[PDB]
This record gives sequence, C-alpha cells and structure tokens, in this order.
Amino acid sequence: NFMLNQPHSVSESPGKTVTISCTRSSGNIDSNYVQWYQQRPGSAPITVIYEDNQRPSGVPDRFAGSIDRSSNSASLTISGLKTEDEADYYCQSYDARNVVFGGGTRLTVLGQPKAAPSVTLFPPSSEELQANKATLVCLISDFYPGAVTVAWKADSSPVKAGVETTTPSKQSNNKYAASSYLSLTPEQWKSHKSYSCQVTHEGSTVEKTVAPTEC
Amino acid sequence: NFMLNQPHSVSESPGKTVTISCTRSSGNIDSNYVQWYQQRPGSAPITVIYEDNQRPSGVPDRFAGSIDRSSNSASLTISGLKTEDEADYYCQSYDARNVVFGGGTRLTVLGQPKAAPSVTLFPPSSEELQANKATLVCLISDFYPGAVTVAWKADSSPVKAGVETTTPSKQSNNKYAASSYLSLTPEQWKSHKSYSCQVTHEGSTVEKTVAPTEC
Ligand SMILES: CCN(CC)c1ccc2c(C)c(CCN3C(=O)N[C@@]4(CCN(C(=O)c5c[nH]cn5)C4)C3=O)c(=O)oc2c1
Repeated sequence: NFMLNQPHSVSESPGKTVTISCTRSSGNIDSNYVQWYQQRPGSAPITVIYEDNQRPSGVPDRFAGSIDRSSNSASLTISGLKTEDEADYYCQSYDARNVVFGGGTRLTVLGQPKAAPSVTLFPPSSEELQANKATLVCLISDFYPGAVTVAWKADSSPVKAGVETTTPSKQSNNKYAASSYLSLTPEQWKSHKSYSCQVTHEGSTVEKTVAPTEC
Repeated sequence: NFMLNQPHSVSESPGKTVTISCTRSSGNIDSNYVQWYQQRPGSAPITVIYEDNQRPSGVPDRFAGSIDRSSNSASLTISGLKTEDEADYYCQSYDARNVVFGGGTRLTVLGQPKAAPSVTLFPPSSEELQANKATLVCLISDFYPGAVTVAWKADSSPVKAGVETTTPSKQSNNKYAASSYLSLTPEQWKSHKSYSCQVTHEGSTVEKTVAPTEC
C-alpha cells in the first residue's frame, strides 16, 4: 500500500514548459507502470501517457512522460503550453491489490486572450406559440474570460422578471458558452414591437433585437 | 477493440440500492477483468472494484461488483446509498494492450424531487442567416437531477460535428438549465428536410424537430 503525491496546482504562460511530479510514498516508482490522465471541467478524463512514457493516438507529442528513480517520482512535462492544456492532471499506478491515483494537479494557463462573445437571439417558434408558451433564447458563445452580464428589453423598457442566465461553461474551442432565456406568455410577446438581449463582456455591450413576424 | 456502454445517469434516495451496468459491445465480458472507479465532483478518482468484484481495503462492502455473461455486462451495486456516493462511476477492461473505459454514469443521491426537462428547439434566426450562419439551439430547463445527454439528427442520421452542450447550472428555481447548439451553414440547414434534438433524462428521451420555411 502506497500513495502518489502530486502538486495541488501549477501555473504557466502559453509556449512555456511545465512539469508535474508524482512521488510514490512507499515502494519503488519503477516497480509498476505510471499513467497520466487529463480532465477538462465537465468532461471525462483522457489518457495522455501510459506505460510511463507512451502516448495513445491523438495525444500531441508536447506531452512527455518520464521516471526519476533517484527522487522515486514520475513526471508529466508539457512543452509549448497551449490554452487547451488548462485542466486537472492525475498520475496513476498499480499496487497488485489496487489501482491508485494521485490527488491531481490543477494546471492554469495564464494570459489567455480576450475573446468577445458571438450573440444570437432566437424568437419563440410558431410550434411553441401553438402550445401557449413563448420563450426567447440569447445564445452567447466563443467568449473569454467566462463572465457576462445580460439585460433584456421589452420595446425600450427594462424586463425585470422571467430572465434566467446559465453559468458560463468552457466548450471544445476552450472559450465559454451560456444562454439567457426569457419566459413570456404569447400575449406579452405579441403585445410589444420587439424584445432585445444586451450582453456585456469586459465593458463592451452587444445588443440583438427580434420582433413578432407576420406571413 | 470494443466499447463499454454505461447509462449516462442513475439516481436514488439515501438508504436505497442502485445498480450501474457496463455492456461490452464485442468480445466476452469474462475474457478480461473489469475495474470500477468513483470520481466525486472536484475530487481525484478512486478504485472501488478491481478484478470484477474485489474491494480495495477501505472500500465498504456497500459496493459490490458482478459479471452477467448472459447480457455480456458488468454491474456496480451500491446499497445503503449515502450522499457522499454522489459521483461519476466508470467501468474499465481491456483486450491485450487496448485499455477500454466506459463513458461514465452520474449517480445522483436525490436532494429534491425529480423534474423532467422542458425542451424548446429553435430554428435559425433570420439575422444570423444573413451572416452565413444557421445555428440551431435546444434549450433544456427546469430539470433535476442536473444530468442530461443530448443527441442531434440531420433527418434520420446522427450528427457528430458542430454539437456543443453547456454544463447544466442551477437556476433561481433550484432546477438545472443547459443549451445544446448545432453550428450549421445555411446550405447544410436547407440541404435537409428536418433536424431533431433528443434529450435523455432519468429513464426518458424527449425529441423535438425543426424544418426550414420563410416567415
Ligand atoms: C475516472 C476513471 N478514469 C481514470 C482517469 C477514466 C475514466 C474514463 C476515461 C475515458 C472515457 C477515456 C477516453 C476513451 N479511451 C478509452 O476508453 N481508452 C483510451 C484509448 C487507449 N487508452 C489507453 O489508455 C491505452 C491503450 N493501450 C494502453 N493504454 C485510453 C481512450 O482514450 C480515457 O482515456 O481515460 C479515462 C479514464
């Protein structure tokens, strides 16, 4: 029985090299294979190293596994650091009576560039209106950092009720996405000339407007 | 190689028994050992079962591994459910050097009543069409537990490319919301008769369809 000790957290800027150590508490690091897993928030882990230093297909060659018997440790070295590398990393080995994991290392990539959101506003569908409901959705994607504020307008007037905005989550392009949705009656929707969603990100506001459409 | 297919989510109340299955797509489940890993949100993985049914020391006998050759499946059974059992559970096996992980099952220990999601599917906005974009958005609101899986269809064909789903977040009504969006070209969107959003939650799959037109 042994533990694998990892740093709690490491931070580095893009294009730099970072090293994550994994020290075996008891027994020799080289008595069993060390694996490394990467996990992005809200995703399942992916293997980036097995058998100490082997990369599965799809893993970039920027990921290098090594063993240092003299410090009884394994290391994951990431060269040419990219923002997609921001994640939790877990080392793992074998006891014969167990698969044991490190406590994990949070890798922060500093100085990721600002990215203004794409904002798309969807009016209620004919189908939804037929079911006596009216929802607007303001889709907000491709933004960094992951903080927006949203204000809604009925004509020019502030909407103060029926608004929800999801907590931004990092998507596969490593920029944030969220939706703000406004629940209306069909009568409220048809009573105004338009509704607007105003998304503020890092001091800049993007406004979209939709209106009831005749045929 | 093969896949290990787990249900996306399971739930129960404290003190109850829940089973998580793991079906091997090809080859015999008993040809190779099955392991089970627990990952509590914001924690490192831990092994709860190795070699089909062995418990590492420290793992309570509330956790039980089994093999069903009949269904070519493994199962984890957790009895006496406690709130600390809320976690993602992964099964894992191999054929020679190919290591295969299951997709993971979210186990929720119910803190509040179950709630089926409202699903609203939006066709592309006129404005975005004139920016050469045809994003579809599937809003998913008012659900508990906070675990959903979304699958998209172009006519009758599963879509893979261009799907993004946000991590479910708890809104002001203490229920979860998320959005799945499919980033289409206007030509992709018009080249099909319909697209469909399939949302799976707590033993049910709801479906919504949208189609092109002018109005
Ligand atoms: C919490 C438990 N846990 C331990 C960290 C997980 C959980 C799920 C996963 C999942 C889902 C994947 C992704 C899918 N996938 C596999 O099922 N197998 C590989 C392909 C081959 N591989 C190997 O490790 C491998 C192949 N020859 C030797 N080793 C990982 C893979 O990418 C993965 O790679 O690693 C996982 C690890």
